[PDB]
Amino acid sequence: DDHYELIVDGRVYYICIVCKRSYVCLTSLRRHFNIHSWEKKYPCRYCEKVFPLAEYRTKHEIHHTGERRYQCLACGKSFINYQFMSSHIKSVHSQDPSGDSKLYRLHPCRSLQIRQYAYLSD
DNA sequence: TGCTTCCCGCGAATAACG
DNA sequence: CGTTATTCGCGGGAAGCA
Ligand SMILES: [Cl-]
Ligand SMILES: [Zn+2]
Ligand SMILES: [Zn+2]
Ligand SMILES: [Zn+2]
Repeated sequence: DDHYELIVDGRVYYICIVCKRSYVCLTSLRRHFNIHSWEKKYPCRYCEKVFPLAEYRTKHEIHHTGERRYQCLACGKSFINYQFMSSHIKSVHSQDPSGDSKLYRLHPCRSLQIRQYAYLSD
């Protein structure tokens, strides 16, 4: 295909034939390989930019709307992504949101049309 | 060296198939 | 049309960048 398989200790890795990156999941290799082949394009709906992964485009479009989905539950401040939220909580509140810490709320995305995870609304 | 974007295992949502 | 196949949102560490 666009990969070969490597097997060590009875565990299978899928290896990208172009850059030789390894993947535990074949769907991950397929997702990655678009970067090489560009057989699918994900163009921004607000500007001319085009991305090789759907999620890169989504994260990018959020910047166009200015929606702040990530909210610190200690002081209420909201942030556009996980990284700014995490940086805030570690720096201002001296706490780590990783694991399940319940230190932040991820609101559903309302400023554009993306797939909605049920767990975000209740 | 602090933003900024990328990366990939995981699995819920949904499209494609029957 | 219920069943499987596919897509891609999410965490949170890594890498890129000026
Ligand atoms: Cl908002
Ligand atoms: Zn590759
Ligand atoms: Zn854009
Ligand atoms: Zn806060």
